[PDB]
Amino acid sequence: DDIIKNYNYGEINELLQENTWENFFDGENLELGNVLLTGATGFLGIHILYEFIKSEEGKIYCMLRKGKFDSCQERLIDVMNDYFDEDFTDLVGSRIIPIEGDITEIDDFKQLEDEPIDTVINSAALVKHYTADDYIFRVNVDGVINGLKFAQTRNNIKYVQISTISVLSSYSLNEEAYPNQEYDERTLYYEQDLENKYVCSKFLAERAVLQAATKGLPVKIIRVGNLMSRYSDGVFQKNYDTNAFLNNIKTIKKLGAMNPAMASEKVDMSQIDYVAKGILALSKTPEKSRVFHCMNNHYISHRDIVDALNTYGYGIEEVDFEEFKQIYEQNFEENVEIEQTVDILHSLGFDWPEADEEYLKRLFDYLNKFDYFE
Repeated sequence: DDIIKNYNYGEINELLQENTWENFFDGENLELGNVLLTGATGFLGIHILYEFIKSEEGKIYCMLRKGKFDSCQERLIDVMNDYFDEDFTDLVGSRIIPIEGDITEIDDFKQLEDEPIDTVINSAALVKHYTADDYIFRVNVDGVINGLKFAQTRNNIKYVQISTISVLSSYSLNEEAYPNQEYDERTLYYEQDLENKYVCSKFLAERAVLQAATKGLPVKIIRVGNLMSRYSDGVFQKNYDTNAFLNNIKTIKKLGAMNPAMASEKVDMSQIDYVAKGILALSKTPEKSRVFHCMNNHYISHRDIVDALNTYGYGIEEVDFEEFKQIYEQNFEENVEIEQTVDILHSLGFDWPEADEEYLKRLFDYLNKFDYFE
């Protein structure tokens, strides 16, 4: 908190104060043009890629490492095949340009100097809530700084950072210095809890991005939440077992029950295909529209989730604090406001589908092909 607190946020906050409905409604929109996509092999990135191809006209440059594969072109085609039935190889080389590189190497952007990019969408990130080393800050902060530096070699390149609602992490740890504190799309710093490495890293990427805006860079920060399976067909991420949220669902299923604090917990189910649609729509908003809370606003409860699980016959029951506390041993967020983004998204013809029972069954059906609940 040396690097965090020893920082004058006055300029940043003055920008954030332009991020109002009046300034969206009266502002002049931006065009996507050609996109440079980082993170194109991840769960969110590969769906941004899909939506771009399905509903925008430009090219999209995908920075990735060849890895074990022969060419980075072949790696990308393997990932798209893994996620979509459509074959997309015909577009590779014309609309999808694969690019060998890693956002932690500033030199890996130099090859893009002569290409016509208008927009950088940075969805590459290391999301590991517990890590014992500092490589998370290479990917999440330094990879952002490297992209911002690429964007600043020009005057016509937007930078769109994919951030996390979790930067609004807690009540203030200094209510005295932050009275009447709001938690919305005009908030970045209010001495919240930043002890967690992942949250601290995304916080420092946002601060870097908004700092670049004070120097003239057109930027957007899109805070996403609980990234869940596609709405169209319930397909989840290829590494299905790293998700803590669904892991707790799997514990409650194996324990056979949950206390009513668990049943009452409300969550967003931001369906990954709709997160991608939303990222591409908010990228066209006027320049003073800089920060967005892009998450399904129709929260559901764990009562709703287990209700859908119980259609499989798991008989998960809601016990009491005592009853539950016995079956185990045998083995602020409401304050966070997202209404301004919901309004902007609505005006752009975007409405979050409800995480209803039929969608939860689509989601659980896919998980069950991996015997996730067996």
